[PDB]
Amino acid sequence: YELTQPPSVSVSPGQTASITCSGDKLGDKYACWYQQKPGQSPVLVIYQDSKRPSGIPERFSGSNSGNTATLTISGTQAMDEADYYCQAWDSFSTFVFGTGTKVTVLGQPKAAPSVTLFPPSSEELQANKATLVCLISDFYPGAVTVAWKADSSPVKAGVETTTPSKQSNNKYAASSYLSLTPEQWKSHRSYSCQVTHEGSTVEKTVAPT
Amino acid sequence: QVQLQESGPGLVKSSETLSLTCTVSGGSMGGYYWSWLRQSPVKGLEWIGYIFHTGHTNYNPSLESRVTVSVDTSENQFSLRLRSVTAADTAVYYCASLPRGQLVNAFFDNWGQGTLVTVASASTKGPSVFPLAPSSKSTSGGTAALGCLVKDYFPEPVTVSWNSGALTSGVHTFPAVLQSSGLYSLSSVVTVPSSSLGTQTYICNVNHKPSNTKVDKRVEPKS
Repeated sequence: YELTQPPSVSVSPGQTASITCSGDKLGDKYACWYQQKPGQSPVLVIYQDSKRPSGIPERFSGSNSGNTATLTISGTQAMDEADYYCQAWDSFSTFVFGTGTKVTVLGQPKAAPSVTLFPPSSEELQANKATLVCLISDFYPGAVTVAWKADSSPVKAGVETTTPSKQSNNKYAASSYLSLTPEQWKSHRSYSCQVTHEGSTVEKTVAPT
Repeated sequence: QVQLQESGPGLVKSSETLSLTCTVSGGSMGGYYWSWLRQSPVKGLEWIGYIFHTGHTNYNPSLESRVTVSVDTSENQFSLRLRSVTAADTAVYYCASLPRGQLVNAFFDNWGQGTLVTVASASTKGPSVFPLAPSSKSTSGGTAALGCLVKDYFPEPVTVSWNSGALTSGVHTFPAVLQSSGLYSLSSVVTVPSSSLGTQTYICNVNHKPSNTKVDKRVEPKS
């Protein structure tokens, strides 16, 4: 039993967002909607087609006719950027959820990343391992380039880098780790982490001291 | 006034039975149906099955024959037993509530936090925490960054707090890397006024429930 929703929808702050769920029949049934933000559990926003529990703002509305159920967000604010799921049933298979819809708010000016470079901890070096930690935070959009340097030569091996994840700031965060042997770390004069965002690049550098 | 919370996250070996337990506080086991759901990519958001308080159960046709939902009214709990799991059963499991009465106008109000149940042939490994020390002195005065590195653990997740949750502003925990070894590793970093170094004690609290291991590392400046 398929409850289909558009996978993505974008609205500027103030615009009305319209998310629909489609499936047989379904007007003979009550539809309900759930909001879910990253790292959170779903939150009931609309139940029984149009009813809305206390606490949920007036701007959220719901309708249901024939093959279509519809969630409407009038005067969309930035805080309403989340995933939305329609839920109904078909007691031949009981409770079913929609495919989900990601609502985007747009705006959000470009933000330059903050870079912080941590050298291997002494207690880790004593454990015969080394790990350089490059932390990148508060940037938009989430598309960066991390390049390491041994003295002044690019490093190829030992580099692991996260895929940029949106924080609660609606800005992105990433982190790159460089794995080295202690004597490698003690060999070169300096190591560098270089983060390129759009056209601007930052380059932090650490050394054995 | 009802609040739900499922048992701690963990790893389940392939073909082993997954067992979860949701605890209800703020009411009695009556006046609600008690449901189990799960969420993941691929599977999307699906409903596993609910139980009454009488013992009456109802399962998802695709999942039943593998599902056993039980109820303990004596201790305000209800349990889920997913018999014979595989890697396709890896998801975040939620426990939720349904309003009593008719089931045609029923919905999922009141959800728990949800717990990450990972299914793999591997074994659980505790993390190794290392202090990412700040500088010693320079700023006159403003902002030094200190943190801790959670190294080589499995499976997800790892929670990180600071000073037992007393330090919240300036705190930033990063998502983990899935390393080549298949092990995870993350870093947490706080930005604090550098004048605080030497008078204020900074401790990162790293909790990894899948291995039942809590590690408090105290981060202090270099030389």
